[PDB]
Amino acid sequence: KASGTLREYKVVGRCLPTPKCRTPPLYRMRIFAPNHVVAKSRFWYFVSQLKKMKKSSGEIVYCGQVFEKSPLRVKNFGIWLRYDSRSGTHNMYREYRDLTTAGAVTQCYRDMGARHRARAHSIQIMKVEEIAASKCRRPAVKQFHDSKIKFPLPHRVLRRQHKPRFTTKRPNTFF
Amino acid sequence: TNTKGKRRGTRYMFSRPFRKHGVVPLATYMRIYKKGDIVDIKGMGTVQKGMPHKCYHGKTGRVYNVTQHAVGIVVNKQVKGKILAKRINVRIEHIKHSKSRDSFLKRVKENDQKKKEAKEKGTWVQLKRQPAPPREAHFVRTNGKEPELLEPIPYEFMA
Amino acid sequence: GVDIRHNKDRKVRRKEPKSQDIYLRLLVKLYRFLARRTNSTFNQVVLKRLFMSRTNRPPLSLSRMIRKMKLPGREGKTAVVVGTITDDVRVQEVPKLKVCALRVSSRARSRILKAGGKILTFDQLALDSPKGCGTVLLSGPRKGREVYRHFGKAPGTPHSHTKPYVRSKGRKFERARGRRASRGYKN
Amino acid sequence: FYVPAEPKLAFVIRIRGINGVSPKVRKVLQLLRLRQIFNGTFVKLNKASINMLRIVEPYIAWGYPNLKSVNELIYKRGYGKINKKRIALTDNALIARSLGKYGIICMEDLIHEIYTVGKRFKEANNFLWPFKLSSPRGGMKKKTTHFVEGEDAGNREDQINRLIRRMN
Amino acid sequence: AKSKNHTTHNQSRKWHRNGIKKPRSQRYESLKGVDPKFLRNMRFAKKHNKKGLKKMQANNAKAMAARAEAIKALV
RNA sequence: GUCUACGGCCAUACCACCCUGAACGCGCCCGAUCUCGUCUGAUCUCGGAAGCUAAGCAGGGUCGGGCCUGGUUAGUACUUGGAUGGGAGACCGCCUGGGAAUACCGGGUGCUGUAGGCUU
RNA sequence: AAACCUCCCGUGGAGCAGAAGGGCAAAAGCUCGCUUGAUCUUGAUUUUCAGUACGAAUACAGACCGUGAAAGCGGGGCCUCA
RNA sequence: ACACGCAGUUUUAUCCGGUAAAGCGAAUGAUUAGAGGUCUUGGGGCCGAAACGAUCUCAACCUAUUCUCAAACUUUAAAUGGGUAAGAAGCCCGGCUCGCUGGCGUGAGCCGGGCGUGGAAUGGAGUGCCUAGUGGGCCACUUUUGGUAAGCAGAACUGGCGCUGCGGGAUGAACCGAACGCCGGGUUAAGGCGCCCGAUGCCGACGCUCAUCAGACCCCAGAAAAGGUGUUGGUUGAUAUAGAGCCGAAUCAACUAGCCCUGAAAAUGGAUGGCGCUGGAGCGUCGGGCCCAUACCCGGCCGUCGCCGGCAGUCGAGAGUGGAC
Ligand SMILES: [Mg+2]
Ligand SMILES: [Mg+2]
Ligand SMILES: [Mg+2]
Ligand SMILES: [Mg+2]
Repeated sequence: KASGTLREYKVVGRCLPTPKCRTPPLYRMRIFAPNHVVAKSRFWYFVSQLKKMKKSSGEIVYCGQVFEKSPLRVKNFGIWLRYDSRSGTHNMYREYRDLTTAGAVTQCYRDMGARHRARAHSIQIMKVEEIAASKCRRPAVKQFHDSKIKFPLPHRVLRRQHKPRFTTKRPNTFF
Repeated sequence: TNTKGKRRGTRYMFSRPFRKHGVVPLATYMRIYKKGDIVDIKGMGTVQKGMPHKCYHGKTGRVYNVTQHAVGIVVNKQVKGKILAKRINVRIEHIKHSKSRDSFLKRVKENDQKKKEAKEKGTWVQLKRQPAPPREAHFVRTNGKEPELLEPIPYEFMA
Repeated sequence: GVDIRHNKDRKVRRKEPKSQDIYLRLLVKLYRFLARRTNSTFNQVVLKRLFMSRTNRPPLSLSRMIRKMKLPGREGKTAVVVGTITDDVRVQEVPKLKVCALRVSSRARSRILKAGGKILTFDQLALDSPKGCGTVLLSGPRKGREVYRHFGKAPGTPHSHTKPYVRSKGRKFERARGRRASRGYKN
Repeated sequence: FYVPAEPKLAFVIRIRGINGVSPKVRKVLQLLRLRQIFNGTFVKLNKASINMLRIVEPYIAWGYPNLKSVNELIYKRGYGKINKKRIALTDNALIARSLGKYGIICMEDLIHEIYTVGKRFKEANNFLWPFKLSSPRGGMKKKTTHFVEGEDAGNREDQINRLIRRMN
Repeated sequence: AKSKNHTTHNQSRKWHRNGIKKPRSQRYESLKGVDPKFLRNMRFAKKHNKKGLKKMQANNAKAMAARAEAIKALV
């Protein structure tokens, strides 16, 4: 599985009806996937991992993207992880600060890949929950919980190094 | 290299199944096999006479000759370049009727019935078989109860 | 890159006769025009048989032609042969027939004309019946040559009746070990 | 919930070459009239066809075409098989001469039979020569792996339209 | 100077090159390999088929007349 | 409802113990001149109907064993096809499809053909 | 502890000449009674196979038989080599 | 304007197996340890002249358990795979023949009559003669035998090199892509975009890493066990205003996973391809844009193959008439 700018999809599915069980129950899951085609595959993978259901023996009842309810508010997201290392698997809890839940999940994937060299296929997303300012364990998120937060830009290394390449003036880093 | 023994490698092929040894049931002895009957061969270790070769075990052929207690079956056999239609003599105990042709015969009779019938009606009926079509879009009614969430289970070492 | 086998792309069938004689070429040109223009398939068959080699058009005996014309229904029809009509000496009564052939033996020609029949060439057939209407197309026995007695399942094989290539038949040239049950085995 | 119908029409594109192909895979490919790379065809979806497409998943990229996709494929790159010869569909006379006995007399009838698969889908589809599509403009993602894991092979149910636009 | 003993590596391609053929089934297969008594009885039955042919001819004529009468009655 | 004679599928039919058998029937049982065979009429064979369900036999019961059939085990083990996936390797994960078997926990404990009886 | 006799349990855990595998319980094992189908003769088929031989084997058929009340079985060894 | 037959395919039915797995509380064999057994008998022993009288012990066994196994074990038992059937050579009637078999009957063979798209998708098929060269092979994914291992020896399936050029892997048998007539334009695959060298000369995104042996892409050209408060995340567990004499706010311990470091020594001077690179030109996850192979698309030309191809000179485009009288 690859990763891009992930979107949250709600997928509802059930096993195909049979004369023994006329009305099978409906199951839903939260799947973060680049598109719906891979969202269905991830839903089937997780359902087969949990229930005795396969794609051939079941069907997808509803698949739809879940829009962010408050895209304009900054929120703290807690994500519970289940990934595989070179050694055995481990359980993790990570906190991220983003405007959207899908953005938080993308940040979680990027951070896991950067810090533990874990690919997307090895990572299972268990639960993503928005959290208030309190109940945050990671000081990195907590240090931004300040109404009177101040910080300058000390070392602004200039870009456009190849905009006109030869100049008589050396650049400036203090602004 | 391996030996050229006739019964080499037949330790389990020519062996009675579990708790099914002893006297051969007499139903197999009193079944008739007309000419042109499709028959699949399965060897039986209880009877040593009329024993088919190991290469014909599980093969299906057609009966062309009949004797007092054996029949002649033409069975296709592939030998490294081609399929040879060769005839062998097999005793009755290693012979049973094949049920592959009876479904076709039943469908033929049903098609003949559907041809004689609905002919004076004027409406042509679908006689040819078709593969599984699309699943005939329908409605799913979740009366009251919402779909149940299925979160992944956190890992724990059990061993 | 397309995966197509080219081993069976060129068809081997003849397009023109291999003979260089000019009368056969003239007949070939006439029947090429007739076959490519007229919808009749008789002209197509005649063209294909004109393209054939000597062994592919074996001679037709007089007795066989008479017997074929003896069948009911095909009365008063013109015999069409792309081979050679050969006289048959072990038959006495020859009826009157209309025959078309590339070659007719002198004995056969004399016997046919004596009985009151007619002998025509293919250029005369085109004038008389351009579409080949009311004609019976016949050919000689293709397997009549002695080569086919040596063809098929090899000799010295069980259930085989193929004549072997022997310098001379005799008592002590063959029929020994390999053919005698007393000498080793037989097939 | 309203469950939409399983699509009855699919468009299959061969997305890899002819080197080192398994005998079963190549047999399925040549039964699908897909011998050259980047060739497209319409496949009627049923159990047998679904299994056949499953056999050759790494070698093909298929999906569910739209009305515009079949329109452009039949119009721009539509060639009919007449006398075992690839003849461009520049006139309705060829389509009539071929499929008049089935009620197909114009390109609209061909589009209707392909997009809405009917009784005469087999003859109409076999009449169409397999499409000679160009290389995908803008590049591919990964030829050697499945579409689910970021590649191009496999089923791309709705995304096949983008591939058709970039290849037709 | 030891050499390779046995293999079946390239054989499948050679087998499938010239279109491996199912044996050509032909109508009216031969009667070789059948018990002599049954063959003798069949030969005797076919030997005397010509006997009593007029009975078959009369029965066929009667059946044809009945079929023609039934066709006329239907029409 | 059930039995006898000949069977079909060959434990849902077997094994251990206990209880019940009205009628016909099946047997126990009474003897060895004739038929027959033994060291012994013990077995077999023959000749019978004084007693009996004691036994066989039939039905039922065992929180019975076994057997047959399900759930769990488990979408686990395993496995077709794929990757310029991870790992030094040993091996492992993922994509596309198929999919087990113990322990453990439930249900059941012969149907049936032909011919002839009894309950009339 | 092993001599012979009696009763019970006993799915074969013994035996079937041999090496091993398969198979076999009123047998294919043990004991008896009779016999020499371990006889004469055409073909067809199976194993290795090139689908050629040899050996081995499989269904038949035509005569002489053996055995049993009979149904049947037997033209060598229960089968896989000798 | 008009299709029989065949397939390294699938589907629907119907048969075959004993490998993976699993089991040995089920058979055979191996095998660990506790409870109840003078079941059985026997050795050392202790309380006893002795005593199956008390106490254990070691022997092979049993009664219910328990730990671990089997290429030459197995109750079960796959995935993959191997045969058949999916109709005209098929069905439904009527009648004859039989030195076969039979109570009547069978069974087979002969004649007459009536009923046609038999699952999906793709192919034009069938058949007969001559016939050269070959009969040293090798490599790779997967399964697998011997061997410590081998660029070792030997098997199964498939694909390649051999016999084959082209783009990429600096270099090159077998790797990745893709297979070849001579060209123009466009677009791609696998790979790349600091310079060599075509293209990121993006105002690329998020993190990690300092090496006085840094690192830099399948085959592949190199490293292990064990350690580090170097640094970055996670898991678990306690105590801290009832204060971990004074200061004062968060603190500690055990595991675990990334980068880096120690472990880490060979001989001509030396190789991520080199230069070089540390707000990377390194590592992990990722966006567009761009670079071009003999591959793909369009067009020109050459040749081969097929057209039941056309022209001995005529009406003519779903042809489904024309012309006397
Ligand atoms: Mg390749
Ligand atoms: Mg005899
Ligand atoms: Mg195993
Ligand atoms: Mg060479």
